[PDB]
Amino acid sequence: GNVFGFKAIRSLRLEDIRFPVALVKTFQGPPHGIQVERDLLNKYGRPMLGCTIKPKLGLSAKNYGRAVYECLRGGLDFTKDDENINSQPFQRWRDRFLFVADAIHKSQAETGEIKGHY
Amino acid sequence: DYKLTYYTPDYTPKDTDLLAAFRFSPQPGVPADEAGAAIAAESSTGTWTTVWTDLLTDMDRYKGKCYHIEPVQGEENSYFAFIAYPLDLFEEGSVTNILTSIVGNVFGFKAIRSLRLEDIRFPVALVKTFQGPPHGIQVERDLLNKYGRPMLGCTIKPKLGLSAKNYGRAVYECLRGGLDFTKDDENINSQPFQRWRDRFLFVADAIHKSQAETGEIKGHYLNVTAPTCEEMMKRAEFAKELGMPIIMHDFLTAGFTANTTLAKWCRDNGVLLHIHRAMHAVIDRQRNHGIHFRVLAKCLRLSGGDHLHSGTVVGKLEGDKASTLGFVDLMREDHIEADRSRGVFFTQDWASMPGVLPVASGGIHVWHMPALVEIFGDDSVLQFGGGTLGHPWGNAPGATANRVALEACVQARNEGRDLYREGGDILREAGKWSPELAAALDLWKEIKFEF
Amino acid sequence: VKDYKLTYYTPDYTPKDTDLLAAFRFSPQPGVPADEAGAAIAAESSTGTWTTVWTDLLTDMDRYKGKCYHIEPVQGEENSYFAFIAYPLDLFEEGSVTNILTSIVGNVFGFKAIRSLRLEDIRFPVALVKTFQGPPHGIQVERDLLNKYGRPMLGCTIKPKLGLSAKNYGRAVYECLRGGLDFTKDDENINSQPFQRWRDRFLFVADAIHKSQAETGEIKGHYLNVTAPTCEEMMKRAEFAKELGMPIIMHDFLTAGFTANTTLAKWCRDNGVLLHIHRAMHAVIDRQRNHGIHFRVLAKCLRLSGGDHLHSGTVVGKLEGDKASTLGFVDLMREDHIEADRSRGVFFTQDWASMPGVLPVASGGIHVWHMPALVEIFGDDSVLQFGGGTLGHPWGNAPGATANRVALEACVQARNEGRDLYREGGDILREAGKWSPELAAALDLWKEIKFEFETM
Amino acid sequence: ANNNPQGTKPNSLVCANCEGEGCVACSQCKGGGVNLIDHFNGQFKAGALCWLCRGKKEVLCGDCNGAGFIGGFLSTFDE
Amino acid sequence: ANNNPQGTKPNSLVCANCEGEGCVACSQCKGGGVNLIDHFNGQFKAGALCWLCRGKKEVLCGDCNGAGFIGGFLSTFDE
Repeated sequence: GNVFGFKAIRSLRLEDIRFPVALVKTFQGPPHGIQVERDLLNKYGRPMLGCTIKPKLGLSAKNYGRAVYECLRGGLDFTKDDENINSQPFQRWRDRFLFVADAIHKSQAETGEIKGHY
Repeated sequence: DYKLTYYTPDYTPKDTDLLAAFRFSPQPGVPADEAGAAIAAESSTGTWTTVWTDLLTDMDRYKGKCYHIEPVQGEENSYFAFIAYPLDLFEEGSVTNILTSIVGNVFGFKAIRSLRLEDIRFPVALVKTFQGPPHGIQVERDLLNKYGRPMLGCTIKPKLGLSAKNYGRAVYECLRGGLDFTKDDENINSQPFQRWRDRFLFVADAIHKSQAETGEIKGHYLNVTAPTCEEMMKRAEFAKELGMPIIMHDFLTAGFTANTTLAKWCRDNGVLLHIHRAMHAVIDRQRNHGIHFRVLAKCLRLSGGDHLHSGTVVGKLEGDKASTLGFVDLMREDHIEADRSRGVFFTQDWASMPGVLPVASGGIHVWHMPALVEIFGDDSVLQFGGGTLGHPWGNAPGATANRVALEACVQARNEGRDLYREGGDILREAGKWSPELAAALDLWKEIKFEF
Repeated sequence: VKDYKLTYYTPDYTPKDTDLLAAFRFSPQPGVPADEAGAAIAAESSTGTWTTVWTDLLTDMDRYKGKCYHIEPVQGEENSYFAFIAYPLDLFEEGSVTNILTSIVGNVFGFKAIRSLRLEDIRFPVALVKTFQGPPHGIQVERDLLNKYGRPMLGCTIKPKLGLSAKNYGRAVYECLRGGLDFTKDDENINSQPFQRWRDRFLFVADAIHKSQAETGEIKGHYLNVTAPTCEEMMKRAEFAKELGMPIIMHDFLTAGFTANTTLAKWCRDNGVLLHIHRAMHAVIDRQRNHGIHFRVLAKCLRLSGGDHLHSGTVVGKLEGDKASTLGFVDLMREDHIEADRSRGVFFTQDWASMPGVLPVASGGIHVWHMPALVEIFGDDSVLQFGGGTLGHPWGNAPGATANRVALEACVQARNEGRDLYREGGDILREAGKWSPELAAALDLWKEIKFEFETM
Repeated sequence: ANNNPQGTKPNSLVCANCEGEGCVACSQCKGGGVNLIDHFNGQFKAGALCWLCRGKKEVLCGDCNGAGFIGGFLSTFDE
Repeated sequence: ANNNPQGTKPNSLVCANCEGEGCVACSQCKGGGVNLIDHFNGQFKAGALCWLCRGKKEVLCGDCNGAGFIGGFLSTFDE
C-alpha cells in the first residue's frame, strides 16, 4: 500500500508471499485448469503450438481471416490476436470476430481437429 | 377430569378428516387412555380444558380426537392410537405444514418411552390440491417408448477420483451395450476434482453418440442437488438445454421446499424426476421410534417425483417382505383397501392421481432376475451395481449379459411358465447361445434356492 | 485383509489440521468384534470396499477414503464403543451442508452388522469454515441494531390460541409490546390457512408494531413466519415483510430443509433483516440415546448455514448429567475457541476463525420464579420466551408484560450489585414486589421453587 | 393453597392441584368477590372489588398452566 | 466353492470366499491362462487364451463384489 513510500529506506522489493490454505479455499481459481483443458481439446502427449500475426496493422478483416485460415489449415492449434488490436478505426471488433469464426469453422471441418483463435 | 373430552371412543371420523396411527409405549404408571388423549392434545392446542379457547365461544373446531386405542399383540406395554384431525387446520399444497402440524412436538412428550408414526390417510379434498408426480407411469413409459418389461439401469461404482473424460467413456460403454439408464452417484455434486459442468458436457456427448448409434432412447440421471436454490435451478436449466430427459434429487437432505420447487419446474419443462432416498435410516430403522417409510412415500407421491428407491425383497424373512409389497402397492395403484397383514392401516383413494415407479438396487446379479421380474412386475426399474461393471470382459459385455437375461426371463413368463421353480433352468438354456451370459452365470455362483 | 489390519483401522495415524473428524457411538451385533465394526463404518462412509480391485485401476488412490484411527469402550455401558474417523478435505463441496450430511450419514446408518449407531460430534477444519457464510449478523451487530445492552431480551409467544382473526391477533400483539416486552413470536404452525391468510396477519402485525414503537420510544418486533410450500412463495413473503419495515423473520430449518435455509440466510444478509431459527421435528432425530444424530451436530451445521437465534431449551429442571451437555453446546455456539472436554460432551477442539455467534433462546413453561436462575446460567447474551407466564396474568396482557419486565430488571440489577442469585432469588423478587401491584399478583399466582441445599 | 410443586394424580396424568379444571378459586377473597383488607397503602381499600381476581372469583393455576395435565409445551420445560 | 450362503468368517466380518482378497483364481483355466477343452463349438477351444478370464488368471469373487466384507453395500442389500 503505502509501505513503498516509506522515506527511511532507499529501496524495497517484495520477493515472495505465502497464502494459507484457509485463504486459498475462498477463491475460485482457474476456470478449468490443465486436465479439463486437455480433455476438451483431446490433445494428449505433445505441447500445443500456436502462432501470432505480426503483419499487424492495416490489414482488413477479410485478409486477417484469410491469414488465420491458411495458418490453421497447415497444422497449428492456436492463432493469436495482436495484443494491442481491440477496436481501432481501421478494423472494428465485430467484423474481425465474424471473419475469424468463418475461418475457424472452415479449417476445423477441413482437417478434423479442434482449432482456436485467441 | 374423569371426562377426557379428547378420547371419544364412539366418534366416527368424517371423510374430510386426516387420520393418523401412532404406536406408543407409555411410561411406568401411566395408563393407555390418558396417553392417547395426551397425544391427541400435544399435536393440537395443547390443553384439555377450555380456559383460553372459550374466548368468545369458538371451541373444539381445531382439536384432534383419539377414537381407538387397541393394543398390539405379541409385545406388551405397547399400543396403537388412532387420531382424527379436521381439514381446516392444514394449508393447501404444503407438505411442510402437514409435517410441522402433526409431528412437530409430539415426539418430545415426557410421559411416553417411545412413539412411532405408522400410517396416515389423506382425504381426497386434500389430495386434489397438490400437483403430484410431474408425469406418472403411463406418460413416462410413452415418452421413452419401452413397453412390456422392466427398465435396466447401472450405477457407476468407481465413484471418486475419475476425470470427466473417463466418466463419459464409461457411460458410453455401458449405454452402448444395451442398458437404458445410467445413474450418477449420490455424493458427487461439485467436488474440486470434478466440477459439474464438465461432467454434464461429457455425459451428454456420450448419450448422443450411443443413442444415435443404437436407435433406442438412452438416459443418465444427472445429480442437481445444490447448496442453494439458484444453483439448483442453474444446473437444471443447463441439463435441459443440452437435451437431457431425466435428472436426480435427494428429498431428505435438501428438504421438501426444494423438492416441490423442482417438481413444479419439471412439470413446466417436460423433464422426468428421479428421487434418491439418502439419509433415511436415520429416521426409520428402529421399530420403536421414528417415522415409518410408507408415510414418507405418501408425502413424496404428493409433492412430486417419478421414480423412487424402494429396496429389494429377495431375501427378507416375512412381514418385512409383506410390508414392502404393501407400500409398493401404495405407490403404483389407485385404490388400496385396509389389510393390516401387509402394513396398510386405512383405506386410501388417490382420486386418479398418477403413479410412481419403484426402483430396486443394492448388489443384485443375473441369478436374481426371475424373482424380481415376478415380484415387482413390469412397472419397475432394476439398478445393477457390481453386477454390470464386474464382468471379466468389460462393461458392454456385462450390459448385454443383463439384457439377455432379462428378456429371456420375461419371454419365459409370457408363455405361462413358472419363474419360481424353473428360473435357473431358463437362465441356463439361455446361456448357451451367448458367451456373455455364460461367463456371467459362471462368475456369480449364487443359485441359492427357490420355492 | 483377513488378518491384515484392514488399511482402514490405523491406530498409529494422527490426523492433519485439514481433516474432518467424526465420532460415532456404535453397538455391534452379537459375534462381531469392535475394530472390524469400526473399519466397516469407515468403509461405508466412503468408497465401500476394503480391497483395491475397483479403485486402483490405472493410477493413485487411497486419498478419498476415511480411516478409523481410534476405538475405545464407553464407561458404564457394555457392548458399546466410540469410534473416531477422519475424512480428507477433497471429498466435500465448498459451501454446502447438504453435501457434508449426505456424504457422512448418507447410508452408514443402515449397516446390517450394527445394532445401533449415533453421531455424537464433528469437527470442521478452518479451511472449510471459511467457505461458508455463517450467521447473517451475529451477536454484536444484532445488539447494535436492536440497541439493547446489558440485559437479556424478553419475548412472548401467543401459543394456545388457534382460530383468532387477524385483527384480534394484531390487538394482542399490540397489548404485549406496549406493556414492556421486546419480541413477540408467531405460533410455529401458523401459515396461510383458511381462517387466517398471511398478508392480513402481516398487515395488522406491522400496524401494531408501528403504533407501540412510536408511543413507547424503543425498537420492538415480531417474528413473522415465512415458511412456505415453494421457494417462490417464501421469497414473496420475505419481500413483503421487508417492504413493511420489519426487522426480523422466522423459519423452520428441519421441515423445510437446508437448501431453503441457506437461500433465506443469503437473502437476509443482502437485505439486512435478522433470522430466527425454530427447531421443530427435532425429537424425531435425537431423543433416544442409542440411535440418531445428537443435537450439537445440528447446532454446528446451523451456525455454518445461517441463523441468528436458535432454540436450545432451558436447563432449570434437568440433571447435571444433561445440564452439562446443554451448557456445553450453548458454549459451542457463542464463543470462538472451545477446548475438548468430555464432561460437557465436547469431543474435539473447535476453532471458529472469527465467525460470529448465534443467540440461545430459552422457552417453554417458565414464570417469574425462574428469572434468577435463568439470568445466571445463560448469562445476558440470550433471549427468554414466556409462553404462559405472560398471557395468564389475572388482569390482562400488558400487566403481565410489565411484571416480567420488572422482575428481569430487578434480578439483573441485583446481579450487578454483587449479590448472589441462588440463595437470594426469593427475597430479591419479594423485595421488588413491594412497590408494584403487577409483580405482587404475578408472585401470588405462581409458586416458588426451593431448589435444594443452597444452590442448583 | 396447595403446595404441590408440580404433581399429578398417583397414576393418572391429570394434575392433582386443579384436578383437571385448569382454574382455581381466588385465594385473596376466598371466592367472595370483594376485597377484605387494605393491601398496599390505600389504593386497594376494602369494600371494592378484589384486588387480585378483579371480581371473577377464579384465577388460573400455576403448576398446570391451563392444561389439564403435566407435560407438554405449557407445563414443563422444553428439554 | 459353491457354498450357498455368503458366509462371513467365524466371528469375523471378512468374507470367507476371497479371504478379503476381493479376487479369486479362475476355475476354468486352473490359473494356467490357456483353454483346456472346447466350450463353444468352433470358437473357444484349447490352444488360445482362456475364454473366461481373458488371460488375467483372476476374476472377481462371486460372494462379495470386492467389498472384502459381507454386510456392506455392494454385497448385502439383497434383503
